Amino acid sequence: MRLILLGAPGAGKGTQANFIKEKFGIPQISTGDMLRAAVKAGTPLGVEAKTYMDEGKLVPDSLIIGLVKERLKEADCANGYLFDGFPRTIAQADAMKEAGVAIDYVLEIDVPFSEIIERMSGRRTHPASGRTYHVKFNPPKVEGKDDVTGEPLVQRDDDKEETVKKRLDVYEAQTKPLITYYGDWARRGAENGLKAPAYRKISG
Repeated sequence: MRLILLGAPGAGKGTQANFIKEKFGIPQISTGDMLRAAVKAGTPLGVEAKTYMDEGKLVPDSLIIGLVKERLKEADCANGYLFDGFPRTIAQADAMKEAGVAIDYVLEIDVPFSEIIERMSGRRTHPASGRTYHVKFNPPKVEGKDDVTGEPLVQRDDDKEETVKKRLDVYEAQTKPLITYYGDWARRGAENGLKAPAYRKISG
């Protein structure tokens, strides 16, 4: 199993990642973890990456991909691997191809945006007790009040409908080019000696 896993924020990718990695005994690979491990281990690419990070600068694609190639050489990738939230751009996708990183499937977690927005933004809590409510699925008996105490209910700023929608929009514009990139390649055939990954919407 050699996988890219794509999922919108709030779509529950983290737990699905965990399910998939457990089932095939393949490691979850993300750029954050790769950078930190490489930096901590004083690897040559890690020291180089740190020169950018110390300065609040973008670590360049050339370097991330270099960390990827070393990462995939490790023992734990012998049965395969799961990219979580990488690639993010078509140039990264294309760098991975040109670097010879094999990918069998692009799996896109399938959970409609309206369900995500609905799920998160209707949430309310009573902070003193931790009691939760949902404006739709578990409404308080009196709007904006805790059933037990009568005290005010709150909504997290991160959960506000338009904050959530803005996160999905960004994800969407990041992800669509990646799906197109891989779909077009799969219709063209093998490149750099690699087959395009097969696209699956998994719901799943």
